Amino acid sequence: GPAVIASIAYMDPGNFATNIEGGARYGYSLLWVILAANLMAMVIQNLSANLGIASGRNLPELIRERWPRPLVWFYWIQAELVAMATDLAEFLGAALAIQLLTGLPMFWGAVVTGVVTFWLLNLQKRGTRPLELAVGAFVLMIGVAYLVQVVLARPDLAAVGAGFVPRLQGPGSAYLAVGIIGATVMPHVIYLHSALTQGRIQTDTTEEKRRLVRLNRVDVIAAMGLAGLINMSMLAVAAATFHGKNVENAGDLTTAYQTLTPLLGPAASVLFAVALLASGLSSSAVGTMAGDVIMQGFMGFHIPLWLRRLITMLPAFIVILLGMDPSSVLILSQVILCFGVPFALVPLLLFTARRDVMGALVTRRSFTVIGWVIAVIIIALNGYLLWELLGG
Ligand SMILES: CCCCCCCC/C=C/CCCCCCCC(=O)OC[C@H](O)CO
Ligand SMILES: CCCCCCCC/C=C\CCCCCCCC(=O)OC[C@H](O)CO
Ligand SMILES: CCCCCCCC/C=C\CCCCCCCC(=O)OC[C@H](O)CO
Ligand SMILES: CCCCCCCC/C=C\CCCCCCCC(=O)OC[C@H](O)CO
Ligand SMILES: CCCCCCCC/C=C\CCCCCCCC(=O)OC[C@H](O)CO
Ligand SMILES: [Cl-]
Ligand code: NA
Repeated sequence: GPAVIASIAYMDPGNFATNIEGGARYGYSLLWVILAANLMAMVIQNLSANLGIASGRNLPELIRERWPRPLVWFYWIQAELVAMATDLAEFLGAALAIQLLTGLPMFWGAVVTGVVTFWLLNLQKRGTRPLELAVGAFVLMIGVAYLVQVVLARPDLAAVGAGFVPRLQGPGSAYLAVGIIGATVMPHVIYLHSALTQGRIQTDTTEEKRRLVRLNRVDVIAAMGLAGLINMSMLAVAAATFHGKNVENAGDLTTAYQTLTPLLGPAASVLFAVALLASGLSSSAVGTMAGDVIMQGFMGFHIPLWLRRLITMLPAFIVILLGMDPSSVLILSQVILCFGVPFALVPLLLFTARRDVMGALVTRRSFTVIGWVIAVIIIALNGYLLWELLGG
């Protein structure tokens, strides 16, 4: 199931942190970012899936086989830094949820998260299917809980409507908008989606290829449509809960359960932390898997899976020992992810426009143009953020 295993990446602790902080701090004014980032991810992941189906190779493999050696090395290094920033929010997200449930310190929440992840990687595919369905049950129901709560919260509809008009509000709004974009336009999934779809054809025919393109387009847009509604609901619920009210630590993930207290009652604290834990544990295991596939595609070899798991844990323990706020680091990691998006888009936009790669499945010129517009917008947002964080 290519869409379902990677689907948890669109509901990782990074999405929780950016949705809650965005609503509590900036009200409904960033709803247009979630809508834009979700629409971009529809185009981008469609192209990524169409690359694996049409060519039979994933994006890192094609970069390795077609581009000069130093450019490939640069692309592996930046994708490796994307994998670490992706794992930091997910690993620390599960570690934070351990604290919300047991009260353990973050260091001990990370140790438990460390033991579970190490134990989770050794398991086979048949033993993880009950766990993958279980985490899907927790996260989906919490998502549906926000879809229902956004109605019951009675949000100010004048503010909700104005939030869909693209507007920024200070240098801090650009920082969180970039974090929202990276939390939905995830570069590691841009490389991963082309590998999930490679090797799903039956008789190598163009007719079988177009069919998998049609079927994937239906599944991606439907799943992205659901995740987008959940993300906007969670931000809108967080806005109706905390924005304007003078609540201490409003937007932090330790108090995010209060968004569902009128609906779930005293159970809201546990049901949010369990969903945050299942979100962080599964997406961290998926990312470690994806990080292995991406390295094998770029370099033709990999490091042992236990070594990759151990390396990506170090920035999580260091952040804990520095006393940094976990919700802050979750947001920052999503910001770093959004900076690796243009690097992923450039080969994706070039390869899906070539006939010697796609065959009869060359992307229509209009969507290639839409793809380059998306790349330019994200480059400019990353340039406006970098500029405002330096000076002026
Ligand atoms: C369904 C999930 C969609 C999520 C998309 C992003 C959030 C924007 C949606 C707002 C709908 C809220 C409707 C709640 C009712 C509107 C309030 C109203 O019209 O008056 C009711 C009155 O206050 C009672 O007495
Ligand atoms: C085809 C798949 C669906 C798209 C995938 C994402 C999932 C749903 C996203 C948004 C729902 C519609 C929200 C669009 C914004 C409606 C509010 C609006 O535009 O009117 C407000 C007015 O303009 C203020 O002045
Ligand atoms: C002035 C501020 C910027 C101005 C506005 C942004 C324009 C620059 C952004 C992208 C360039 C478009 C890249 C065009 C490269 C595609 C053409 C091409 O070479 O075809 C691809 C083929 O598939 C490969 O072999
Ligand atoms: C800036 C926000 C932009 C929002 C824009 C929303 C419209 C995108 C809707 C569906 C994705 C369409 C799929 C992307 C293009 C793939 C279809 C295609 O061209 O496929 C050709 C070939 O026949 C097969 O490989
Ligand atoms: C949701 C989209 C909002 C729409 C406004 C956003 C602006 C995006 C830029 C271009 C749109 C795509 C149109 C690209 C037209 C030039 C490329 C093209 O398609 O030329 C081939 C054509 O078939 C020869 O007849
Ligand atoms: Cl307001
Ligand atoms: Na926190």
